[PDB]
Amino acid sequence: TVNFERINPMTNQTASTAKAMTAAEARAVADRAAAGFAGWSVLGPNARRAVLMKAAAALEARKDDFVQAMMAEIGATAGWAMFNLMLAASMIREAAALTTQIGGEVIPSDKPGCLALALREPVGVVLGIAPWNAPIILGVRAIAVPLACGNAVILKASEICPRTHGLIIESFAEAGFPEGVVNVVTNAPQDAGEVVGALIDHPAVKRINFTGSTGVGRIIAKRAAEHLKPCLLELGGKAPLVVLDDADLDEAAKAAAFGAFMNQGQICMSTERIIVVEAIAAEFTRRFAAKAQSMATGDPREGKTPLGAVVDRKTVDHVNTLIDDATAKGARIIAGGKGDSVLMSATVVDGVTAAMKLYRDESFGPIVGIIRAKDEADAVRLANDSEYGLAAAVFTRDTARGLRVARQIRSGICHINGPTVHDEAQMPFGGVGASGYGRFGGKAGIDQFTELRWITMETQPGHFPI
Amino acid sequence: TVNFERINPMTNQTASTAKAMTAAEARAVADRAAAGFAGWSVLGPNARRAVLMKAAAALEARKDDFVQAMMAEIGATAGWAMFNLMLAASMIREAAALTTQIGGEVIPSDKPGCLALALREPVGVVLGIAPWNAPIILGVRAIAVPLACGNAVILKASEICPRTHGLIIESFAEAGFPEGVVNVVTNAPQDAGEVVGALIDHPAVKRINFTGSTGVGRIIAKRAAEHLKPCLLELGGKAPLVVLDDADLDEAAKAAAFGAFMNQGQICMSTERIIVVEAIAAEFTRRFAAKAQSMATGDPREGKTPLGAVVDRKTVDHVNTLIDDATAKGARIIAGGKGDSVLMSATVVDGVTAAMKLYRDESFGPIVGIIRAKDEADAVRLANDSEYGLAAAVFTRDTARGLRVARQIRSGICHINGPTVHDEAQMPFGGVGASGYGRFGGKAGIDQFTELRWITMETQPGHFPI
Repeated sequence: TVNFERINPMTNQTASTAKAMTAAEARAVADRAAAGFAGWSVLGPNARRAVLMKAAAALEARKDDFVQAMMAEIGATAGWAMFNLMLAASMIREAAALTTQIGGEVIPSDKPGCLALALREPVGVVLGIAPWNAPIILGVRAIAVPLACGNAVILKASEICPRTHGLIIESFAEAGFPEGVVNVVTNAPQDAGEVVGALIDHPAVKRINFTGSTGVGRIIAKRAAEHLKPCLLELGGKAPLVVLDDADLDEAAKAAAFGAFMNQGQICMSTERIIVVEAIAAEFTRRFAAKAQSMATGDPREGKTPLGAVVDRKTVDHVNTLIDDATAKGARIIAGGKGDSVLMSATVVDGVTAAMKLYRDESFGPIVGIIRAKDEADAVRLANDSEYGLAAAVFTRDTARGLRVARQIRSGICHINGPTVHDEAQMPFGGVGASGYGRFGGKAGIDQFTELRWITMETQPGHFPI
Repeated sequence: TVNFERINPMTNQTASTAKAMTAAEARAVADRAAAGFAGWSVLGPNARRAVLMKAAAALEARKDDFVQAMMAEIGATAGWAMFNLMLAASMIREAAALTTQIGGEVIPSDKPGCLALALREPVGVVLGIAPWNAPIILGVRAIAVPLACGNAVILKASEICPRTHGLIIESFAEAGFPEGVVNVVTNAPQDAGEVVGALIDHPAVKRINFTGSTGVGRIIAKRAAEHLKPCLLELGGKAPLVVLDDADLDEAAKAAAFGAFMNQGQICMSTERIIVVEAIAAEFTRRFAAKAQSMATGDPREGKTPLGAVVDRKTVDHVNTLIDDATAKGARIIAGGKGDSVLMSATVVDGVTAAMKLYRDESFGPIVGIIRAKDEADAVRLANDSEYGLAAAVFTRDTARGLRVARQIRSGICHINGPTVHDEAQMPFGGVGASGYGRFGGKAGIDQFTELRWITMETQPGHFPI
């Protein structure tokens, strides 16, 4: 009996503990999922919908356990935890709504009398690896539509929030899924490679969805290639927000502040780079600096400030390194600055250049860089000067120009006059380049967790050339 | 100036020669494709359709060069070459028909006034690696829908039929595509790893489609994972045809003979395993043996027989080994037999068991093994006793039972009362397991060669929580 612990970042005392599973124990979880698949996969759409609706209600019934777990494990505000619970429950109800919408197509054939079908069928066991930053939302995203598609699931819980992720599986356990359909795997950080490797290698595991860093994503894709397993990879992001000469500067500053500092900038689509054309750069910067200065940081347990704590000291040191590298290379701090605790200030760095680590590196903290563009063509080039391509935004009162710019930006997501932080269960969500491939949400999500099969039936005798 | 050659399997003289490109020359082809992409990607659907229709007519205009090239390079009959030409031209016209059908979706949003789009956009350069067995069909499949989707393409030609594949690109060159939109890469077999590796690593190459062996597919998938590139992998298989107790035995024997021996069994979906329930095994075997015995092999240049030559001596030695092995372990030879030349007989081995090499092996030659099943449940287990899962077929007069069996067979394709050999451009085509993932054809094919983007436009001011 071996456990690992998660230390509370606000108190430095144990927040929670969980089983440090071995590769053998993780394989036995996949064997239980493999055995539960057959029964669950043949259940009708209304019966499947009814179980998923019970899971959403059971998730909402564990509200007190979820708020305590998120606040203790990741240093979240009670508001961020309630937002997580609310939206996670809505995503389960969207997955329940989709069961009668997962079907197929009838395609006309040139073979006389041939009835030809393209059917979307359940695959088997889906492995869902979820991160800690929006833990209920992303733990639920890793398994909801996979379950609605008739698959058994393994939620590979984050070592940063094992209780928050464990509570998702305990909520689903009250809904009445058959035995072995919903499962959890927990592991110590040092065993991640061997435990995740053993699950990817397991013959019953047919689809892998992973949300996390590009570096770990590439390791997962290489391990999956060894057994020809398809992956849905939601990786890093360095979201740019472009401000053109006719942008509503008040609206751009409000959208940029919300996108840069929501959840202390710990979101895959947080605003990392603000690219402003020279014509309005001084005015935008003044408005944005004043807005970032008005957003206070405070103890998340008090619930009185827009910003709470970052996940741990590693983020504090990484953000401080990015600030020191930037200012040593000529950049200027125009809001916030370096911090000595997890209660970090909303920081704005002006004069960010290609020589600085902050221009390219994913900060995952409450820091944003302002980059100067000469004109629209230069702003597009700067927005595209990144290996990443998850979310992006463009601000302009000429929305037709916003569409021309969005078409040139290389990203999976682009919001015209909206913040970079935005997601809805019915929308396809994913990246290009180093941000990965595949999409969660809507019809694209269904395609990721079903097997498309060409099934035909003859109604006449065949006419063979030989 | 370095060339490789292809030797004619019927005469043992040079059939053709082609440039043995280096990794540097292959990268320069990808640079030309990258530069041609922008212009081609913004062309309207009717203008793109008109160019593709000219490509189909230019393909048909080079008929004499295609028939000579296929017969000389792979030992094909003029019939197999004309069939390849006819169907490849039809697939280009299907790709031309799809240009007005590649669009997007408008999805309702919970954000007031937000117009939300899910757009399928051109990706960039598509690398399409095509094999030699149905060289015009597969060479065209590797690029036709990728071109309709507004991408530039690189056809990575087979070293077994470099002139047949080179003629596809010369036909497309007559259609009026912009410069750098259609390209070819040729390489000596020993340079495949370095040339294909250099193209997969190239930043402009955004999608890879590969048709070939499982072993090479796994190498391609790992190389693609290093740069997070999505792949479409069609990796062949060991197609089972199941004959149940109420099957129309005459129809099953005709479909099995056509599927086992078309193109001398050198098709990814050729019938490799016939699984017969004991109730009708003796009668099916008699009918099938009589049918296989009536299918003669002859010199493909004479054009008087249903079977021509196998691609080379390697196949002859491999099929002879499968016969020696099976008959030494108690199998029965009921049609054909061993050969001393590329003109191989249509061979049928009965009483095949898991102790014989013919039970799991991909033969890619004119040989099929008959496996005895106790009943329907045993036949399903035997059909699924393979790492492969591309095509399969089930014969039964009870088509509802055919559907129940097809649902249990693990494959990307299943034909009820049809042969295992069947493809149509509008149908999704691909495998599961060791047969790969992704699908060519229909709407699934379009999704493989487009980038799905979530684009939104606000029509009201935002309401931000911070």
